[PDB]
Amino acid sequence: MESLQNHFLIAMPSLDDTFFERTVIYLCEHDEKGAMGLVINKPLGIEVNSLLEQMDLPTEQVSADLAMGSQVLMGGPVSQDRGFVLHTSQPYWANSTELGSGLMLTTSRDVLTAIGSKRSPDKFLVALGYAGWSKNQLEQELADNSWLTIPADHALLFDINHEDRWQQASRSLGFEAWQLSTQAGHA
Repeated sequence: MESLQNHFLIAMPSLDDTFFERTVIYLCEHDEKGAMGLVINKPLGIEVNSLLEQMDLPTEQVSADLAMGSQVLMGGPVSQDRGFVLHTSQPYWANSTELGSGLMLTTSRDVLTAIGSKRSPDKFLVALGYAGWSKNQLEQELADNSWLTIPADHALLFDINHEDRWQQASRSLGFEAWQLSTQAGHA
């Protein structure tokens, strides 16, 4: 199981008195020796004001066409200007991406203006930024040290409420399949 990305990190509450360690973190990127991911500890609210501050600067973002926010999720302090938004699987919409079949990934901008006109698939969440693993790139050793690694599921990610997600994930079963290896185009 010594390969990060496309699965959750389960960390027992041995690391307490701090809100950044432990808990369930989902790694989406694969940086060879490391892997970038987003912490889905607990639903918190990053006010829309902070997004307004960001979108206000028309350099590499643009479009502050969003209506409201108040409770935006943060997956970490770095790349708070972007991150990645999750919704159920839909082969439509400008920004969608899925490895299997269950959900879709969207960039945190065009989805904000979509929030301006409330028309949801069924459920989704908006998270900005991710874990500062970029500075680490040592996730390999973290896996064998103490943290548990279990494969990611589309329902386990999204649809399994809040708390029972941990329970079911801790039960788990197994999965071993990597059918993806392509990178084309220069942009």
